[PDB]
Amino acid sequence: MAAQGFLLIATFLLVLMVLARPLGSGLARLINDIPLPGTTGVERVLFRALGVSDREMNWKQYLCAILGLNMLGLAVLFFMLLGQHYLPLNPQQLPGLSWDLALNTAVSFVTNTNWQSYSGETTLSYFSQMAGLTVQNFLSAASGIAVIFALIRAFTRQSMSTLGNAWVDLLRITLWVLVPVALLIALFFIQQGALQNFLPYQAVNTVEGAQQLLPMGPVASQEAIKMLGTNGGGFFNANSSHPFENPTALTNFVQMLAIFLIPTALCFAFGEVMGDRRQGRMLLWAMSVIFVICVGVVMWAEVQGNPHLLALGTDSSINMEGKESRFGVLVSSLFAVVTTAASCGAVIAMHDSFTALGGMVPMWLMQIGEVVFGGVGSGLYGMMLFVLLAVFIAGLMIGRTPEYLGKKIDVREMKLTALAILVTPTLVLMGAALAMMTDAGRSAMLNPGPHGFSEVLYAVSSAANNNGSAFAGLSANSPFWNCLLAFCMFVGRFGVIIPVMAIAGSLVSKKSQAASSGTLPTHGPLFVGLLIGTVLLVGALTFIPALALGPVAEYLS
Amino acid sequence: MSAGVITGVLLVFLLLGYLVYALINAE
Amino acid sequence: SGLRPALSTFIFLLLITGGVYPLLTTVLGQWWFPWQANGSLIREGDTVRGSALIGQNFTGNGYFHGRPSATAEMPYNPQASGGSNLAVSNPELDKLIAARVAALRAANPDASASVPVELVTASASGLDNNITPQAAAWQIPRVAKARNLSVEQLTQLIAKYSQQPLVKYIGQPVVNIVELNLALDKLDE
Amino acid sequence: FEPTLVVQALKEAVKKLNPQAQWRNPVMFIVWIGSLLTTCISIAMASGAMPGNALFSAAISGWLWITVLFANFAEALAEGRSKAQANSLKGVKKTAFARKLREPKYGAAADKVPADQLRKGDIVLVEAGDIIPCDGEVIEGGASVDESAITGESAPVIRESGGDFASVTGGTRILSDWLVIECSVNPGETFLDRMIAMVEGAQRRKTPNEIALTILLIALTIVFLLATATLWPFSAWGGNAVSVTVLVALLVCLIPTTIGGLLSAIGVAGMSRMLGANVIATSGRAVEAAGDVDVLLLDKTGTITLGNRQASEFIPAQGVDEKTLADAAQLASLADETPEGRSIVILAKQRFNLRERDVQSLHATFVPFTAQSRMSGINIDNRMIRKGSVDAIRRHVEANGGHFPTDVDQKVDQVARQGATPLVVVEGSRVLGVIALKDIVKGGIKERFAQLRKMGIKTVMITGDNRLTAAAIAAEAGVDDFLAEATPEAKLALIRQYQAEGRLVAMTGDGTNDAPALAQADVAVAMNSGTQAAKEAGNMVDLDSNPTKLIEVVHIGKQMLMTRGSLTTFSIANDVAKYFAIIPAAFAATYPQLNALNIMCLHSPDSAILSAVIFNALIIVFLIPLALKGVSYKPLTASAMLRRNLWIYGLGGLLVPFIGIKVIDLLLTVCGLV
Ligand SMILES: [K+]
Repeated sequence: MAAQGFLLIATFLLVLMVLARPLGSGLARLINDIPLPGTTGVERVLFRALGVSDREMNWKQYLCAILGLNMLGLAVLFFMLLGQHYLPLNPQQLPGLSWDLALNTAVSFVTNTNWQSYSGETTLSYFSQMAGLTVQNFLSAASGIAVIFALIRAFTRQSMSTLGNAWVDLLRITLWVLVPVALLIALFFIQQGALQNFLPYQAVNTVEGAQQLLPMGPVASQEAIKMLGTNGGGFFNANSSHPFENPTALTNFVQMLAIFLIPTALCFAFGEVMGDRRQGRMLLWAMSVIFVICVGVVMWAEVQGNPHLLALGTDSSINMEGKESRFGVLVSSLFAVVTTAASCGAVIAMHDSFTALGGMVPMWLMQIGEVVFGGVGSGLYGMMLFVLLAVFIAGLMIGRTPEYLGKKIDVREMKLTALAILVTPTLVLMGAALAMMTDAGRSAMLNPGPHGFSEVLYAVSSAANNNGSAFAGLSANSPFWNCLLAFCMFVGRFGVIIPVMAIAGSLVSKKSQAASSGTLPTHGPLFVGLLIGTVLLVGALTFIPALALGPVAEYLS
Repeated sequence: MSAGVITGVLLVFLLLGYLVYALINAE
Repeated sequence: SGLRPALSTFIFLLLITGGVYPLLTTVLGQWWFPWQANGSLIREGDTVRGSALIGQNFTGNGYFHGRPSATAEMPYNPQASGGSNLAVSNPELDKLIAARVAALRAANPDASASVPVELVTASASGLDNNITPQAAAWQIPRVAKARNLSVEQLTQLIAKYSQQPLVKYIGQPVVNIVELNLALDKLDE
Repeated sequence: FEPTLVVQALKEAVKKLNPQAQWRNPVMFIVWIGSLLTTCISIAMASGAMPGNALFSAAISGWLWITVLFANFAEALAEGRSKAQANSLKGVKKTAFARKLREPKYGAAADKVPADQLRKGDIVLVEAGDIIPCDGEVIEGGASVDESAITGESAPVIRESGGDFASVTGGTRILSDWLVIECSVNPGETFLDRMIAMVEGAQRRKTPNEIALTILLIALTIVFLLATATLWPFSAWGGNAVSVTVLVALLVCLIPTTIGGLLSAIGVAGMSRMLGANVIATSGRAVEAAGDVDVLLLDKTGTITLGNRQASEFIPAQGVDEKTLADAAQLASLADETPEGRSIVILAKQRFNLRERDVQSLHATFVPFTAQSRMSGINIDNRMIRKGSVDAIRRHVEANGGHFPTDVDQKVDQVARQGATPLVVVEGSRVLGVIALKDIVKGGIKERFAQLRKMGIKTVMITGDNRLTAAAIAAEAGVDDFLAEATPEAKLALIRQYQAEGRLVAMTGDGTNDAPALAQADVAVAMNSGTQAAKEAGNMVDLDSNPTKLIEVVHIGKQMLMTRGSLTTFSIANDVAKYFAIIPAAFAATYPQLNALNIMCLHSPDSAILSAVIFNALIIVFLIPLALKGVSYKPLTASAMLRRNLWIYGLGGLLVPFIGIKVIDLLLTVCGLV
């Protein structure tokens, strides 16, 4: 299996680089405001109709467009989930949400995360499922790419004051990248047997005397959206292990490619726009080293598995409690690192029921800041804040001034990256601090001992870091959790995007300079060993007491 | 719910009310 | 600012991604894949016997027992779609495993002493239709005793319904159960 | 190493910091909070409290108050005395007692009055030799004053009554005669208080490297505040809690005081380095800025002069033989004491060498420098051999009817436009010739500025001296630009010009007019020929008095940043590795199965903290010898200088807490205190 474990990652990274290579060539047109060669004036039909005048925007005007989109993107969704009963295509007569669970998911779907604290097929009703979710992941993914495009444009431009047009970005990204590529994947799921219809709930006369009701709905159209846009909120409660969403192992390997289909190609587009490709080919290189290590730990931590299983008289100690036999043990091990290093939120294997080491590493790779091949948009500027830190301490420890991509980096451009990196490990030691004090948050656990502490910690670590992966033993339908996470997901996102647009605002008016004795070559793996020794370090400085009281205490006991 | 419980929380909030104010400025 | 370009773009993306996109999948779904997109149901005549994806509850002695389910109201309840979220360090899981261990030994007296882990441990989705062939081969002698059938046709029947993946390591060799227990029942006559 | 009179005078400033005025040092203030409320626990522990071991928490409290008292001892030694702004420039105004006349006419009742009562519009008398008490205009008399306070020149300037040239300024020194003046402005608006209040409160700008790691002073504590102060809600659920005496001490051990004391550790290091270059420094900030200065400013008077403002090759003349002419130049310099007369005596031994003439064997009435005629002179013969300026003698030439030839003015067309100060000598009523006194420069001066421009540094020369004087010397000094005839307020607006550009500026001057420009400057270099006001206002003082020796200052400052980045890689990897030494040992109260994380075989969670604080106390101490005794640099590229720095000091940053805690925990075991 060790060769099968080695082949599984090495097949996965190799096919990923082949698919993401031309996609990085494609997005480089969109960064430079160069229209795609398929449709050029076809766009100009639409911007006349929408009144989007292709006018340039500074960061204060740019940031209030995205935040204006997301708040407006919530106000429709916050009204749909209340008046869900008044909306068509409901196969049952399902009432609308309670207002706390209305508020939590209305935050959750705008905010690239989709913390589901319910069951969709029991509660959602095919129209807030359709026109409140599938329309919203296509925003939140594009709302991430609109940020990181305004970050890359802040590096390649010289002494301007503008960052493109916001509304032109979002229409190019959705209608030419997010829509048609997800259309090709959604047709692929049905070929292997996913579910996509508008039928009402068909009952089943079983082969035994019992019965069961089957759920239906527009699932396979939604299913290719969230795996592309790193969004994770599936139709069902088994939101990727359910067979209607992932019926074959071949649909799994496309889904795993889908979670890094965009946020790897953004690194290729990063190297192409900035001239030298090696700036991306170290940035790609600095995430795989954390990735390949953190997968092979979890694959080893499941071949070990529970020793109590073989003690009770089973065949082997291989943990198949919280997994799916339709998929592999190693393949559930690969996905659980993939779906938690990449801010996605999909679940093929109930992470609460892993081993102790197998649950620490997904809990680790969120708390790092969601950098290691992270979320669509939110991974790459989540990385580029750490890049502006490891460059910053490097010039601080040589003596000269920091200078990255030719531009000098001053104090105002460094207070902000000290702010944004001190948000997503601030909230998870304020949210988890707030829950573990009170009797509201402690009442919703499932298991005693130090592992039940992780069920509180993994939730807020999947809230401020905007993942959406759930232990789901945590009964999070109480109004305390539904108000805690909705505050932890709003600030953990828009307390990052706002200081990015202040970072990406300030790097535009500056100008690149020549090489010097202060300019490090920011490529080459003699510098990557400084980045990973910083990206892993801020997660180590903030969470080793948070984790040794969690799954490490489970592991030793 | 006591002065040996909640008043330690108010102190640590004040240090973040201090350190962040020390981080916004080059005082 | 905050007017016709700012508002109508969000309206237009609503009209695409909820208007165009799900029905464009739905129209292209039935036009190309009519059986899967409707649900991949199995209907003997007009008797909906469940899909080839879900798995019913199988407590019959002359059937294959699937993986234990542990959904909300009852095992294999597609109104729940949850999973047994019990920790490894939870002793209450060790109660529930020890139930399923001793239940299978009394149910499978002529089988091996060890038990394959898939039959005793639950599934993540709660609706796992599938087990490995090695576990399916372990519960041969109970079923062949009940249905009064021979092994070499039964292993021929299991290999008939053994969905292997495209490569070795993408998944596992997979045995469907609902198609297997229906064809077992049609083989009775 | 410093004299103890300097050292012990600074600990009084240390103990005054300890109230709520250390909140501007963000790391050590949090150390002060824990050290405050470890004593609040321990004093309440001995009186009555739930914990029992007071001797434990006492030594917890003890070394922290040693640490704050040390880290403020290091900083007050290093920072300064950097804004010891104006004492001697201020102390003149407190000693500004002045005689005044009770009646506006000359020959009135006089009384020496201190400077408080000298309000606007007061009849005040200035006799010769004294200074000017306040601003205003001269109403009676005529005299020559020296305006070195406002212009920085040792040249006497005219000051008459009844004219445009009457606006006196309070602070300058009178030389020749009496003057009756009257105060035109209110007290507090006088030019001294226009200069005192402009020097004091003028704020230094911190260097961007200094600003940089003060963020990582804070960007590590905000991590370490949260990861400690949330254990008590993370452990109290998990059975027993962690006690407050641990968690307050656990908060303070992890706080990066290693990079907290780094600001002073580079401060006192270069402070010891500048003494080797014959340079007294007074600020640790001022040492590090020397490796970054791109524009440095000069005063051409005092620094580029030598206080001389005097020369000649010989004496030009118009058809007049030089022999009795230059002998009269000796005669026109016998009675004078100023070196301007003495250089003419040195000119007398250049060519004609007729020095052998005693002062009183010649029997001449020594005419002092007047103010009505504005000339000195001597009467040995029947003739009057008078010495004076150009235009003052132009009164005396017309006073005796004759007219001097215009070629004498054509000498002035050459003397002034060489940048010299002219002098005319007249025997009787007959003009002899023009004596030209120009500046001389110190030494090998152009060879320094040639090096100084090739180190990427501009060179601007600033004065209140004339343009036509300064333009020739600007060509004779190799400087880039020159601004002449400038007020001292214009020097700050020039430094505020270049510090608007984000650039570090190094003023070098001598006079009290330069004391504003020595305030807002970064490397403010004083001069020993300069006054005791500018030495106070100066952030750094030469001992050998060469203004061009910023080159040795930069080659020390560039050594400092090479050693500064070396100390960071130690200290920025010290406190990160300190974090792994203390956190796993601080868990055994909560879960007993976390004993396996006690890597260094430590005795108790109480044991490791006592070793940590003492490790956190030695390490601020040991930086200063690690900045001095043991010091390293070698010029490299951008890349491998980091690679050279991570092997030597970065890998050393990991071991020292893992080494140091295992040492101190055994000294708490072999002696066995607790
Ligand atoms: K993020």
